[PDB]
Amino acid sequence: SAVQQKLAALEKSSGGRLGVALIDTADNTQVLYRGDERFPMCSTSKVMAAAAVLKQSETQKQLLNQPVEIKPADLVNYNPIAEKHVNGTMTLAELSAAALQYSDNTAMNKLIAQLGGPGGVTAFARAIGDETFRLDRTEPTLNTAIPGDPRDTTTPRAMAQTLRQLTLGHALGETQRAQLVTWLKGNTTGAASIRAGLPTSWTVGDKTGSGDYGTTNDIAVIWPQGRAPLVLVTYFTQPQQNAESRRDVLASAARIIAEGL
Repeated sequence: SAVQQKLAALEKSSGGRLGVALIDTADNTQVLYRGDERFPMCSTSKVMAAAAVLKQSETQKQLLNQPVEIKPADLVNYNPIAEKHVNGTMTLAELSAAALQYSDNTAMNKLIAQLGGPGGVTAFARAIGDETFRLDRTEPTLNTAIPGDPRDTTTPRAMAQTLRQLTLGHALGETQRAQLVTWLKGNTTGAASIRAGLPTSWTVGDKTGSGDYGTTNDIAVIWPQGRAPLVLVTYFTQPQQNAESRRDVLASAARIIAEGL
């Protein structure tokens, strides 16, 4: 296909390895590039942890209001929001918003702890039918992105199907799904990634991720006007441990996808 040829050309120009999955909810058609290869998720995994806590809140109806203590020992490498509340508390809702909209790593670790460890996040993926996702570590070591290492990876196809189920499907209850959508639409870290390759008119909710080996990721739900929504996953990683991030590759992949509508 023409889109597959342009994505291959983009990958060749970039020097790395690119993975893309698009789901068009209009006809349930899919476009895949390296769709079944594993990529390190980095912070895109935060969506699964937040969704797992939302699922718990279907039965524990005030869970999201539960205060959680932030102590100095809890702070890791990147904690833009949690730092503002050290020696105080944040609710699970506030921690979920911080993990999703600012990529706060302390917030992610608190969500992992609430779920009983990485195995609790992976279990939620299995419960909604994702047999590919695996979360093995906490922050910040889940971002090592070592070539060939299966820890903390998924495939573009699997993450696109899961993100569709969580945001447009019924894997979560109605209030929970609406909350997740609201959080994703309010992300602050995504301006230079998928969003930058799409019409300024389209509404996007996304979660970025970055890590070692120049790993640069973004997963998005896209609402074009007068048209069914799309789900787009773009993963990118590079051969040198110290490579720079390449958000422009993700923007270019989105632009190529959008050309073909």
